[PDB]
Amino acid sequence: FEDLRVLSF
Amino acid sequence: IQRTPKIQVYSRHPAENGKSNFLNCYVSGFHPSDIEVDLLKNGERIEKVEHSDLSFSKDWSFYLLYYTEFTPTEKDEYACRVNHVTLSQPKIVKWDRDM
Amino acid sequence: GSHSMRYFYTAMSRPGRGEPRFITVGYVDDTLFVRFDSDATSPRKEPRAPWIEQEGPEYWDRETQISKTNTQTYRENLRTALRYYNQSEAGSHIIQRMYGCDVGPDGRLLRGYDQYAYDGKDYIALNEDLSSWTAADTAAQITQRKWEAARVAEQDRAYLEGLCVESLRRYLENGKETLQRADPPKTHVTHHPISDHEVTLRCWALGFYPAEITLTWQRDGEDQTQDTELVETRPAGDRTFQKWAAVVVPSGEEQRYTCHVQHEGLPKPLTLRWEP
Repeated sequence: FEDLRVLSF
Repeated sequence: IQRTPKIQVYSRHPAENGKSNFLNCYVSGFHPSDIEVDLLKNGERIEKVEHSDLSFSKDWSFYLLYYTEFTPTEKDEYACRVNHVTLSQPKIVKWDRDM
Repeated sequence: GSHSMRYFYTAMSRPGRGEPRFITVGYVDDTLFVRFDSDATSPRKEPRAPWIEQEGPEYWDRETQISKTNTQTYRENLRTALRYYNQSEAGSHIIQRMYGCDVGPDGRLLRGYDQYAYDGKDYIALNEDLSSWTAADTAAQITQRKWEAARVAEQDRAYLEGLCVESLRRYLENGKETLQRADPPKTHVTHHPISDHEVTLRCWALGFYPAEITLTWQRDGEDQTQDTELVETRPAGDRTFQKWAAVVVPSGEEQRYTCHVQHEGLPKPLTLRWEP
């Protein structure tokens, strides 16, 4: 299962 | 900074003349990811060669497996031809059943 | 034994040839189990191993959505990196990510990872403490300050200690007949003269899984590291791996050399010789 949290550089 | 591919050409099982097998060309340790790989039978390009899903190692370098079903013989010569931005001309590595 | 789960992202700009391509591959040890490719007609996470196929439609929807969102985020990341390195819009660039976790035989966390690269060089990485970052340079320090203000490390630590470990426990059980089966190497030693007074002894290991193996030559029991030719471990294409190690020895002295093989699939390490 991937981590669903995302924030760009 | 760019890394030139390592190349190995070999069979899935130890070669036996007349018995069906797979001819593999493993390209690894390269960067960037674009690469051109051909499998050759007596200097000619083998059609419909398949490849693995592009992946990369711990050091960020990429690797791919190119492969085709084949029946080795004493006389038929096999090789792999690789091109990449780090190479000024395509590199040909011959298949040696002992390597 | 011990196991890993890893996701690998590649985002590669291609000026003049459309928008940047985004690919994800997921592995358990040396087994690919999922893939996503933004260039597909219907971009979606696809199963690549039978034990993940059994996952319901809610799994595929969640996994596909994460990757579709990542395609857009990583196109933004590529524009940000171009700006932080003062680069022109003309060249092709690549961002890579590798994240996941290692677990021991008891299923507990050994360590987690969340690493990023730009053009094949380190950019930013979560430290082993799962609470601080190593930025490679002043460009990556900008992302570090942004991620510190947003408490990204704390979120990564929760994922790595929780869902990462739990999904690896689930996958290892559902795929136990393959993922937890170590196939030992089939071995043999070949002999090839190189001159009238020297010969090559090549020790082969074929058909093994996982890729991890140790192949060494000894002369009377002493390691021959600097005089051994090794090839990189290579995939056979049927899940298994191959490797060989070769030494050049005096003709008539072949029986002084032993090839030593260690692999998880073997009941005991092997000690082999050339069999004339």
